Amino acid sequence: KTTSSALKGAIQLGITHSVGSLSQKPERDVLMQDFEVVESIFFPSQGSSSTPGHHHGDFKFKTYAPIAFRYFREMFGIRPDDYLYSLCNEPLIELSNPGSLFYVSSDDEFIIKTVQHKEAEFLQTLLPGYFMNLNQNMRTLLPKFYGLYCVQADGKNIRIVVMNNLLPRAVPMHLKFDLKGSTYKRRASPKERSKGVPTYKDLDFMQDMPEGILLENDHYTALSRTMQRDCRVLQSFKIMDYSLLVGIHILHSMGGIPAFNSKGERLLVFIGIIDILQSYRLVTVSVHRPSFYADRFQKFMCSTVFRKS
Amino acid sequence: KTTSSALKGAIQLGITHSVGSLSQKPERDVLMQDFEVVESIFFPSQGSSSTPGHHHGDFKFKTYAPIAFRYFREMFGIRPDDYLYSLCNEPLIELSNPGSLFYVSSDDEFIIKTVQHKEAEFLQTLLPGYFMNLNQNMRTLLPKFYGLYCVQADGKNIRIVVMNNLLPRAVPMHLKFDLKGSTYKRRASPKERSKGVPTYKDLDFMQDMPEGILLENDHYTALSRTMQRDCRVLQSFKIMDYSLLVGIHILHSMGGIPAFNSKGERLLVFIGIIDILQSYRLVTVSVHRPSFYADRFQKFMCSTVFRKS
Repeated sequence: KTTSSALKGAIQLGITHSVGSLSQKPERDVLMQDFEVVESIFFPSQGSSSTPGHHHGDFKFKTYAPIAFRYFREMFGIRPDDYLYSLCNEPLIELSNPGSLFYVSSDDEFIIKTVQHKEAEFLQTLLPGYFMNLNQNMRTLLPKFYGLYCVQADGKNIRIVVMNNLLPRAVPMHLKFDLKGSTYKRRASPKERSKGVPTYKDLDFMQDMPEGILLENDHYTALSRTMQRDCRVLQSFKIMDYSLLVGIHILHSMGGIPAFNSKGERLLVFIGIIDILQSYRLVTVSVHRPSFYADRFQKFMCSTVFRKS
Repeated sequence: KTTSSALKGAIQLGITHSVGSLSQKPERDVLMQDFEVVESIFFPSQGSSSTPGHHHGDFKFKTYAPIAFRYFREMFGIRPDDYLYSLCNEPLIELSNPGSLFYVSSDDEFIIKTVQHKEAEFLQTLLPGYFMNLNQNMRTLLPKFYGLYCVQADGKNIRIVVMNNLLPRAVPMHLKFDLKGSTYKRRASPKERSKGVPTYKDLDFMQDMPEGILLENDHYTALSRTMQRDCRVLQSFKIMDYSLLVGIHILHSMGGIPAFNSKGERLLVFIGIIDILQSYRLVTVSVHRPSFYADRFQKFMCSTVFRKS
């Protein structure tokens, strides 16, 4: 009945039906064909035989690449009931991150961004490439996409993507940093510093934390190799301007990453590459630019931000 | 110096260089881009700096989707040195199977068929779909493709594919059957019956072996499920007229399949779907035909050819 909560409900309604029915059909493998599908389903306010009930205001629900996401979800270990529950059965909490409404699952596991038709279309083209990545680099840092959907509310189209909340309220985040390996204007806006645990940027990290984050020689090795891979993918996709988001938690489930500190403390660190849906279509930056971006990015992360012994 | 052995040597020469150099570069994951690549390398008779020596007669060697095959090979567990050895370092033995020269590795592990430009191009389009299959149905029955290459000898183009010899001399094949789930002219040609262990066809199996091959209830289950998958893929590819090739060995490494016999004997059975590169381009059979083919094929195999208890 609120302007936006109007939508929260289509979302909750829609995903419940969509995935609802999928779980009844039997599981098969995913074919190429599957990435290019869009299934649609009409929710009338009076309700139908399939799509019954309401009080939110007449909508159509579009689901993209259902089987692919089913499969991605599995690969990510997100059992359907948990998906459905966390998302459909527990009030969606809105958020104001600086057009583009963001949301969280009541349980903080799932961020839900809206996206512009461009990004959405783009991501649809990422799918197969994404599949090849998941099945080769099981520890990939990329976003975890659990679903892509669209809501037709009266006139226009709201496109949402559903994904992982890299740092959920559950573990208390002592530090948050957001990195690109560039420097310009790469400082926390005064507004942002006037916040609890703020998200700092590259220069901030470089003054505030010159010792950099130290790393057990094994762990280092891994991370390094994974980013080198993720960066290769990202690049191949003519993608840039994405950041390594890093969550440092000091200790003054244990599935983060063990690092020692600038001083001598123990820390459990959480990271993920984020903001990945911005690509330039060849079919204005130079050909070699993304490689440049990923090189710089990778080299930065593994030579400053993270180091060994 | 023979008309064909002329080629055996380009093949042996070529693969040695191609894959030779690949093993020196470091291994990375495979991107979509990788399926659509063709690397070429010129072998002059006098020899170059790269491509030295000869006595076979001036050729160009084309390698398709190098990284993809490297990766497929790995997935199939075919260590490069073994690949190179079995194929490049041990005389290629020709064969006359009923245009289209076939070959075997001296060690019987690798069949090497020539193929028409069509099939070759077609297969290049199968690649990504094939990748998705390997990474989801690890026990797939399909051909195992280890490589696709072309030789330019004087005027024209010889395209070879390199793949697995489903039944290598190593295990003695007491029976060979070749099945489609159709019936017409699906009898062994008199010529073929006048052979050692002949390859019989559908009707042959149905008279000669009405009890059908019996199967430990677990094993049955698997096979069944795998074919149901393979058939789904095959179909999605608008592919038909492929046969389940089945090798029965009675016992009057043990990595075949355990089955009991028409009477009461123990057998170790070897199978594979074969002849897969024949597809009809939509971009004259009906849309629904391949589904029909795969349905019939699957149902046949699992209701006659193979059964439980």
